[PDB]
Amino acid sequence: IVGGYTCGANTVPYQVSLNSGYHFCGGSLINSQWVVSAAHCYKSGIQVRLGEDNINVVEGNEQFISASKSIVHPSYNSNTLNNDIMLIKLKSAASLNSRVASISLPTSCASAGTQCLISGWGNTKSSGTSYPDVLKCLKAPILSDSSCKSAYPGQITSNMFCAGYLEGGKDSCQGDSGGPVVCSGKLQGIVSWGSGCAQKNKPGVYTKVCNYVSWIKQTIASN
Ligand SMILES: CCOC(=O)[C@H](CCCNC(=N)N)NC(=O)c1ccccc1
Ligand SMILES: N=C(N)NCCC[C@@H](NC(=O)c1ccccc1)C(=O)O
Ligand SMILES: NC(=[NH2+])NCCC[C@H](N)C(=O)O
Ligand SMILES: [Ca+2]
Ligand SMILES: [Cl-]
Ligand SMILES: [Cl-]
Ligand SMILES: [Cl-]
Repeated sequence: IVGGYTCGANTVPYQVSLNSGYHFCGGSLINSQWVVSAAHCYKSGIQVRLGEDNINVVEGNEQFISASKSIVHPSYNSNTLNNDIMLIKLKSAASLNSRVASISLPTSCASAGTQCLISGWGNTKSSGTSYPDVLKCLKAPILSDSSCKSAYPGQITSNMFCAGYLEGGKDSCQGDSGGPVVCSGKLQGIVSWGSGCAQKNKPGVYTKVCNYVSWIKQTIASN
């Protein structure tokens, strides 16, 4: 996250970390057993870390649970990043508390102009590399499908939306992928892609979760 702020410890209770010996992606807890992340975050033997603030220090609110299933969208395209969504089933159910909770799925697509909260342990620098210990937070509005397509001609599918600032200065970045975009109390986005971070006319591009609600519910029911 570039141009964000320190969330505060366990102030994003749905924010998880996907660890393969190290943090490489975010994810969103949507119920006791299931996480939504980005398809491009797929890898074998994922450990899910919940109740994290400082991802490099044990603070005592963590739950560490192995992924038993990692299910990439059937039409995920690694080149276009179309359908950049994955479901992870937890080997056991997370314990509900003030610090570890699910975020609700959308019932509708949110409107351009709606404010969203974007969170993660990704790069905080648009030039060079700095990884924060503690979770960073950004407030960023959904941008018009029109200004998104203007920024990324020939690249924005109906499964993608832009959020942020056409002037740049605030964005998601490398290591935020799979993390939540939460608008009007609902999970509307997954951190997917962008050209650089926080650059002018180059806002973050997010998986449009409202298109996947029926696939998510069917996957959960079957598995
Ligand atoms: C695991 C690393 O992936 C990520 O977190 C990022 C997220 C990008 C956010 N960028 C914004 N401008 N908001 N994804 C990639 O890397 C990417 C690749 C190639 C091209 C673009 C992104
Ligand atoms: N399908 C199940 N077997 N579930 C058991 C729930 C146990 C546990 N978890 C939550 O209720 C929870 C829900 C959302 C987010 C985090 C936890 C509890 O009893 O604490
Ligand atoms: N527009 C915002 N995102 N405001 C929140 C920034 C952080 C908050 N003002 C604080 O003192 O910790
Ligand atoms: Ca920790
Ligand atoms: Cl709708
Ligand atoms: Cl629009
Ligand atoms: Cl176009």
